[PDB]
Amino acid sequence: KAPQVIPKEESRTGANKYVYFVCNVPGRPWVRLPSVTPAQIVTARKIKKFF
Amino acid sequence: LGEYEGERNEVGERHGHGKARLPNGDTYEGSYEFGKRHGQGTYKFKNGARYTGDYVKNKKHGQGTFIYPDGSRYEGEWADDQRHGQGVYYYVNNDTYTGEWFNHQRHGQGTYLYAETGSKYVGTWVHGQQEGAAELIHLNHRYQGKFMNKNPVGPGKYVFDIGCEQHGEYRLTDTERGEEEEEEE
Repeated sequence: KAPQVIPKEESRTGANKYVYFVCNVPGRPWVRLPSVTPAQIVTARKIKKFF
Repeated sequence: LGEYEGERNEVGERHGHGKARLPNGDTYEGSYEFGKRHGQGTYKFKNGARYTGDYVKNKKHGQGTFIYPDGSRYEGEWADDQRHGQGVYYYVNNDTYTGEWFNHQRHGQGTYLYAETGSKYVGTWVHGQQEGAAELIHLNHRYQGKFMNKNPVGPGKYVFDIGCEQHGEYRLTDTERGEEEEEEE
């Protein structure tokens, strides 16, 4: 009896309105950050971990 | 009116082995004492549930397996009073309990696997709810405290696979208050 997975919102009217590029030191190539899934927000909000 | 097979006395006391159908519609297999059942056998319910076991005195007994109507399953030892000891149960949502048993409820030392997360509980049980002298096992966390109905309580501590040990106080039902002790291992 697995739970119903909530689908991601690839549309620009959701959490993925803005693409995000992450770089570690300037000059290094920019890393295309992935998109949001609601599973990746909740229960991911409950965890709290250093980068 | 049911029907039966296997050897029997002239009176009608079965003492052989074979299949059988009961008056209330369900079928089974097994051996026979003179007017009673024993042996490995297999039971089949109308609802699809099944039981294999010792069947001592026509009662749920011995090492065996029971498949319940809801898809959940058991393997382990049974006795006349739904007793006891080592066994394993698998739940409808792939979670698994492995440990001691008593009167069909979880009792004593045992392990419960949270298959959705992969974490495990390991501790004492009574009548199904949780108790202290227990240990949750997460991917990197270990508590190592006390429990009450369902939630942790009391002067427990969180142990980590880094070389640290954090003490705590679950003063409220689901909130921890921490102490200054962060000692190694």
